Amino acid sequence: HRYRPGTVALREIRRYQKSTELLIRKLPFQRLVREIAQDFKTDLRFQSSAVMALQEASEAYLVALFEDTNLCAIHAKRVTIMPKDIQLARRIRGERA
Amino acid sequence: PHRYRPGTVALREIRRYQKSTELLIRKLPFQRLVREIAQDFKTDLRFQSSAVMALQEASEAYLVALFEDTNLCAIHAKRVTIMPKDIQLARRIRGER
Amino acid sequence: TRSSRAGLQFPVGRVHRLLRKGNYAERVGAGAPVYLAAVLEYLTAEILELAGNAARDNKKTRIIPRHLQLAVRNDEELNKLLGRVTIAQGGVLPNIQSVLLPK
Amino acid sequence: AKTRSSRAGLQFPVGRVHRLLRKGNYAERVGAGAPVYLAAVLEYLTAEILELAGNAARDNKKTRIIPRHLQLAVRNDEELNKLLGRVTIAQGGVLPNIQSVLLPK
Amino acid sequence: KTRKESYAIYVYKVLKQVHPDTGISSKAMSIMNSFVNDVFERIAGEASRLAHYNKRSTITSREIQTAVRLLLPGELAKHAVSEGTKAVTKYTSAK
Amino acid sequence: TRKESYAIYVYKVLKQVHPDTGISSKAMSIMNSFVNDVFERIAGEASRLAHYNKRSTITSREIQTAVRLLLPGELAKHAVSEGTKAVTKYTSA
Amino acid sequence: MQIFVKTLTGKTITLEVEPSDTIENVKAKIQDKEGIPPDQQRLIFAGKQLEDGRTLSDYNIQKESTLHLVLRL
Amino acid sequence: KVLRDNIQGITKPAIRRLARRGGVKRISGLIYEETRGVLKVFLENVIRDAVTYTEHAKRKTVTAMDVVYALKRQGRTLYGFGG
Amino acid sequence: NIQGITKPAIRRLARRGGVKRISGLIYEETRGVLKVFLENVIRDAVTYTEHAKRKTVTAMDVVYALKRQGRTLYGFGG
DNA sequence: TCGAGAATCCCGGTGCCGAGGCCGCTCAATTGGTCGTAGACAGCTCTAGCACCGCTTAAACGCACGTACGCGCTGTCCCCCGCGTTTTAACCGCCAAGGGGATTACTCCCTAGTCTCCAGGCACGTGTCAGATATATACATCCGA
DNA sequence: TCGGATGTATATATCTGACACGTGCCTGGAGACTAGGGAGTAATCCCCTTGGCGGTTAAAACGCGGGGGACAGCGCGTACGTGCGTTTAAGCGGTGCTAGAGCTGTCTACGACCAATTGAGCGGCCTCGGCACCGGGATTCTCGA
Repeated sequence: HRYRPGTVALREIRRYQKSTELLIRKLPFQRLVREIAQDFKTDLRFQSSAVMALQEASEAYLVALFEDTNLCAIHAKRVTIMPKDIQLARRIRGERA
Repeated sequence: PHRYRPGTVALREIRRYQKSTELLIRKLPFQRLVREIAQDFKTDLRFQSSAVMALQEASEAYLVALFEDTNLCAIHAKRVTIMPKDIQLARRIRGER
Repeated sequence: TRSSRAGLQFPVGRVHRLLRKGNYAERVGAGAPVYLAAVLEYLTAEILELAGNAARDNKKTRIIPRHLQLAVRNDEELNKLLGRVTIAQGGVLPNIQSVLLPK
Repeated sequence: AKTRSSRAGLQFPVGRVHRLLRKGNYAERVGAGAPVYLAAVLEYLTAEILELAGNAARDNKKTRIIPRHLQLAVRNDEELNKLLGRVTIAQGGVLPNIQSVLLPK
Repeated sequence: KTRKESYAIYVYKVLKQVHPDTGISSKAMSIMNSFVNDVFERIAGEASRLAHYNKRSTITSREIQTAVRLLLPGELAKHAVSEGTKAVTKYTSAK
Repeated sequence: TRKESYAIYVYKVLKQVHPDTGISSKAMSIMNSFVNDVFERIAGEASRLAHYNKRSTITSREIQTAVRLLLPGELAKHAVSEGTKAVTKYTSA
Repeated sequence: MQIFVKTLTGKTITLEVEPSDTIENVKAKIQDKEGIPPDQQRLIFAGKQLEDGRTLSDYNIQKESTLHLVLRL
Repeated sequence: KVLRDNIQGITKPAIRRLARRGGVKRISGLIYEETRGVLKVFLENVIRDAVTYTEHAKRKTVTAMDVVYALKRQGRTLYGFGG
Repeated sequence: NIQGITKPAIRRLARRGGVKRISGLIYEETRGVLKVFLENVIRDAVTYTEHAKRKTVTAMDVVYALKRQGRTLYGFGG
């Protein structure tokens, strides 16, 4: 059969709110971190635990930002998030100039 | 009998009040409010004038910043007049309780 | 010793040494470490009691960081205290906005 | 000469900074080149702020600097706004801005 | 073979005193270590700042009490103050 | 009794930069507070880093890194250039 | 004999009918008093669907019954 | 001596002026009361700190410099009164 | 390289927050935001290890850089 | 509402590694004692915070009137969402090599500490001119035609 | 689309009180010397990071049908902006007074330093049962009727 749009989303929401594991694959994140840090100094070595800590911090920050974006989106009588909501949330937070 | 259209005098006052620099709230009501508030914590307190002046300056700055953020939220919500829900949304996004 | 004289669990000599070597003041009193140790023990006892209760609810005998996260976030004073700190492998409180729910 | 400030060709006092650093309980032993560096940094920052404030006062044809000029100089420079994003100054005022769609058609 | 000291044993003692039959994982122990260190550093820094602000060179129990009253919210502040004064009185009673 | 301030030095810097301008007392207090705050921030961060690296003394390198951490890029490099120039001028004679 | 009918908007409709009232008849009644074209209505009584050629009593429909309708589009 | 009904001292036109400083054009009817609450909470924090400082100094007069300390604690440093 | 942050990973991250109907270029926006955040924290950590006179970035540097920005992290000995 | 199809939670068995405990050891906490000074206490003086009253007028309050904006209804068009098929690279397991993080021993020179001398900066005092106040005029702008 | 009316930017005198500057004197900063401990430097170990190969399988990527959501046009009635007369309390200005902040002397109990000592806390080892994984059935929603 077929499910109506909006049910699998709720099931995924429950499943991911219940669990506690990371969602971004380790290898691409490590490659991105090394590439970003390449500019500031050449031939740098990274311990695994530092990459793990950076991963956790990024996950937490992104989750909080998406929370605020969802709040703004439901505020303007909508259900879908669009970039202007991210811009508004970041501006009010005091991060962006 | 000339009658200015709504919003013109408001804009003129907007420019006038952003031009100047002096404080807005009067003195004696603020002093009485401060004394009444401080009465609860400990009885028979005496205040220096500069302390009340600094409290007034800080309060005015905080209130102006909050009103600016409220206006930003309201203009985002496709309206022109601000409403209390905008105030509480700004307070929630700022991280206050 | 000195912990026994006060009926404390946290060390007193360690706190005294850390205060002296922590370049906080030229001289330190003889009562401050006892007070600080008592405060620390009270706070950790509260946190542990809450975490243990949360783990008891889930029918497990060992505490994992998610139990600490739940215990911290459920209480409101403790949440106010730890307002700007993230816990590794913690999770998120399970809430859903009212509008999103189907009719 | 005699004073240490003239040795480095600076205006801010070196001995005063050294004494404050020693008595401020920051470290058991303080070096000998730190006060010069700190005084130079402070002098540079003060010179930048004063130059911007003087230019702002010049634009308003007044020969004396009031706190409004300092507020305008700080808030009109992006980096200087960044450094003091959590600081308010008395009598400063606000920048004269208005939203776009708020203006009359 | 560096002698890295920690707070594991005392936290375990407190846990056993409060809950008899309960175990704890290593990650939770590290979490508690970090939390205790952070709270200690906050309280000590605030007390030292206040003592230097009052132009006195000795830090005593009153400074600690005031710092505790400042940092923690109402209920926890009052409970911690009561526990601290009780412990100080018990310690000074004996010798 | 005596009340230390930063009057003569700020006035001298103002005279050096703009020869024919004057300032009022409130601006003086504002500048004094700003200088004190910057001093406190830099000194505290440098001491914290020095004890962080288990070192028992504070030297010019610690302040250089503190300035690099605090001030954003362009004026940070300007300030470190000024500091190095001052240090070499002082140690030369 | 009278029956109540439940819609999706929470409004109950009271209609007088008889056991001989075929599904054609009752559907015509709903169309007349409510303006709903007949092709948009599905009826469920006692959890069962119905064929238009039958009559009311064929599903053992008694008086005071509660019959649910579903709008199909 | 007891004091009461001082919150109403913040008049409506003063609040309108404060809003006009920030860049607002139109004002709803029900906002004013709401604002009169928020400001209160603000004060109820900072004074609570300042008095405590006066408790430690063993004094009876609240000094502006203590208010500067209390404002500094909340991360809203203010310039113009020393320290 | 920055493309390596896959779109379904972003969808899962947003689903943890509790969004229902994702649409648009929020993927690109999120990639930019993440790049900026990583740039800042990596710069701070690199400065710390540069002063430390070492060639391997350790966990303490990252923990301390996060501490500076008022984003304290628990669970790595810091 | 309602009935069938999946999706999910509860139940029972099996295996394995991280936690709880035990043992042996080393350096930091305890004990006893001396010596110096930070601060509590008592006192004295002088300022500014409180309370007071009168007069003025600019500011706040209440009321009419009008019109522009928040809100609900409706219609259209299209952009994600659920699902099935093909493609790919993450991860686990394993093995080799080696750079540099961490210790240990040795040597030197940089800063705290001491005293003596004297000049830079502080409070005090005074003169004067830049800006606020008050007045008068030409230019820009706004709402009815 | 103009034209009368209104608010505003500018030109001008003027008087005052706040700002720039001269003076005397007091205390913190500069000069010469000591000594000892912390930091730079050299050598060595071995541990953790980098690098690569094979495979498998789960997740990623791609394409399609459709329905529910976002957005624009339109009507309405109600709440807020503007103007005016009346009422009211803020603000300026002299006077009294004392409670309380700030500085000075004293002496005293409390904390830093130090020699001897011993046991509390940390590194290393081993052992098992609570938790991870897998197979199975009852339960509960969810879409087409």
